[PDB]
Amino acid sequence: RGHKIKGTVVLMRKNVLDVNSVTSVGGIIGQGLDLVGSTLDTLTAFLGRSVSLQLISATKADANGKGKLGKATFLEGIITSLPTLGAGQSAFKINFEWDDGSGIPGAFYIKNFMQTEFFLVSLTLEDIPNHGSIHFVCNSWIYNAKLFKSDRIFFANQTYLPSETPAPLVKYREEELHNLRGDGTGERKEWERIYDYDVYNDLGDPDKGENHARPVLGGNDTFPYPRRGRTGRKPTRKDPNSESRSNDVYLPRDEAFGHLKSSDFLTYGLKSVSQNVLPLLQSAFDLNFTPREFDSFDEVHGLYSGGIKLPTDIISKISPLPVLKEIFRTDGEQALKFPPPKVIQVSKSAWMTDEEFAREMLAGVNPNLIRCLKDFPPRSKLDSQVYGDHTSQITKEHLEPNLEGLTVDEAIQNKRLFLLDHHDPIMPYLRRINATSTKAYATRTILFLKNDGTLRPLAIELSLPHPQGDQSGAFSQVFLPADEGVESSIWLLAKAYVVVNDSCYHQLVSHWLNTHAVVEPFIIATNRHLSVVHPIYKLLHPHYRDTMNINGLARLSLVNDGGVIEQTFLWGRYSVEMSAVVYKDWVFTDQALPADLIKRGMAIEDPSCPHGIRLVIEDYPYTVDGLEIWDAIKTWVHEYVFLYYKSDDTLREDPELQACWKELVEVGHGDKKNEPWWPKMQTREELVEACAIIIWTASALHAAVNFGQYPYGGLILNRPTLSRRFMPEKGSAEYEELRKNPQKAYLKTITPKFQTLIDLSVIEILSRHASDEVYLGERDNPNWTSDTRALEAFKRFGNKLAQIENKLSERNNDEKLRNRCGPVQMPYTLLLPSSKEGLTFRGIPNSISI
Ligand SMILES: [Fe+2]
Repeated sequence: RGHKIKGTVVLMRKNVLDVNSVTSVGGIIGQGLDLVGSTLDTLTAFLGRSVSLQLISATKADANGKGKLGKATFLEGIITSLPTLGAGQSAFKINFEWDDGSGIPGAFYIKNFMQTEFFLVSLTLEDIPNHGSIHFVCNSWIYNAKLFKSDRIFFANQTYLPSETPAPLVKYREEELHNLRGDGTGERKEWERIYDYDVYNDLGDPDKGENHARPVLGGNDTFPYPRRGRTGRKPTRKDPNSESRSNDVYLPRDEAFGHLKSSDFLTYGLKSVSQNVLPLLQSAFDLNFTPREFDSFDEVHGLYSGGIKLPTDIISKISPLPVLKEIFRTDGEQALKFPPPKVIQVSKSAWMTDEEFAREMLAGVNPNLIRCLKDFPPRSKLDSQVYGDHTSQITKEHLEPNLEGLTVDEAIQNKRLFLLDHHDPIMPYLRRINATSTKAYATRTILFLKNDGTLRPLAIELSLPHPQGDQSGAFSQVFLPADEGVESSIWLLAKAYVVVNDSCYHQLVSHWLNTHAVVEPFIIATNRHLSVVHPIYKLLHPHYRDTMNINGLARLSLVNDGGVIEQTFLWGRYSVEMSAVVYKDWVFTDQALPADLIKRGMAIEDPSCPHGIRLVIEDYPYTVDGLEIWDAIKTWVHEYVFLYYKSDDTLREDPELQACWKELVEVGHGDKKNEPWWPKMQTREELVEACAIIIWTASALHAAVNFGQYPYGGLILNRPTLSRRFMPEKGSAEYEELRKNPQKAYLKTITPKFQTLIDLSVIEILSRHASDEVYLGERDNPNWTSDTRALEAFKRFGNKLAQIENKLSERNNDEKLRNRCGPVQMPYTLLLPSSKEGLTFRGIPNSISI
């Protein structure tokens, strides 16, 4: 019998997801009469000769082997309500002529004949033979059909390895993969979905002047770098090897996510801080309605209570900015306020303590760098310059004080000495950096694990390049802890010089290089080579949400020439170059949490222990909490991979996975293509490991290093971003100023008031979860596969994360674990998987989304 297949299309109109139309001011969303489509009839526009869908048979082919096409059919009618219809979603009825000749639909083509694009959410088919409903999850913007050569195609729910693809769909699956790759030529346009690679030749503006030029990162041995998404803009006129600047940076269309709520448009907020808030605030300082300099610590604390008095000239141009109404507290006229950072909510002065300084290396914004000291004195990895065939100038006489009464040899034996080494990355650039307004040191800090389980800083080494040349080693000075008099003020400054090194390393390497930059080539390789239908595509896809968008924004506004990072952080104009130098030492398999802990000497392998490793510092909150989430991720990945691959041979035989990984190594991270540590993709265990590392990187690692930025460093005093003065010398006038007024001396050493305001405004956005964040584990978008085994496995994953959330909260109430809270009384909640919106100090998103 000839029968009609009943379809329901769910879509979302442009107006409901677009920044320009959704900006009134934003407060409630997910709500409304869950904007049921029908009401307010722009919906009738979709109902004529506007939108056509054409079914493609999965089980029946034409003469040349491609699935049989049905008749192009138009949207018939509006569905007013459905039990699962969401906020902003509109539903349409469409009935397809099909018969028992053309078999089971497995894909469809769609054509939009309207002027305006819409976001296609889903197709659902209610069918004909002994067959359940067929679901299609689309989540894609559909532009006008005249813009494309072949029609937009979408496949059903069914997950298929290349060998498992229904014969009539084989050519459709390969053709879309081809269309996603492009041909490597052309300027990319907004409506396109073309994924390809380019180097970082994107950040400078050499047409504006030679001092605005920035070196090309990647594709050479001096500055290797991961690739980023190809945009295809015309080169600069002055330099052929650099790409010209634009106010719009292309990314493949479905990588840019819209939002139902105005305040969830965070990249928009960030861009507005660069383009609108930064030049306008800079005008208050280039005048005098704001004094240029903080004069006291009380003046810093006033940012959070009464705020900073600005004229209403600037205030009335900054307060009605679309997304920024949430993050900028405004009393009325004479104040820009900032929310109190968690670090000072219980105690204003606890950050100054040695124990908080030390604790923040284990549970702070950059909890990833500390190493156990294996030999003494600490050595440098630098080349022919002679302090690197020499050592640190910290001596054994320096480390014998008050606490445990051990010798240095004993304390190394018993694994009680630890190092935070910031000597090598900055050293080669120090002479250049100190020729600007910045004055910095290369630092080392040695820490002792006390009997009470907490860490204590024992000595700080400050090093400068050269009395008489670089071949002459390091000029080093050593500073010891002190709690009274001028010597305590010196020690606080020594601590600030370390933290200034740490903040810059954190921003550029721990955060930017190790999450953002390193992940982007994996997104490109995945889309280029794995069909949407591939199991591993589905495993990885939630972990890529909005990453290319925030990275494109970073290229424009954050990491560009004269952008926020160069103006705010210690390394200045060398910031991104130096991160390429650090990338020379990046190894993919050491990003796995257990490998990292082992590599830094913070754990030893031990099968007697809960995660197979024994920690050397038991109360190391980042690492003990991280290991629960790492193990949950790796278990999920293993269960999932082993649903699909029957043997290692079926993995070796998979052409999509093999081409993905070959292009990842040879092109995406192509400056490291000959490194021997890359997984070969010859074994299911190597696939598990690679996939776990990408998901850990995108989710927990980025969250751990990102979401504590405002809570710890919203007080500039605790995490200063640059230094401007060398240490006061014993008989100068600066030492007397330190004696008479140490707060003023502290303040004129660290980040000035202007750059403090920029820093705070940026890290307040960076530390916020949007309302519509999708978190690790439980959360996905929809009906993403019809494989009930995968659904069950994913549910087990969600359940384990909820169990881990309870265990983690319980550790926060344990009084024996002092590193979890500190004198600052800030329970470590950074690795708690779930969160509400805002500046919470918690929540692990699936992806790098901000
Ligand atoms: Fe980020």
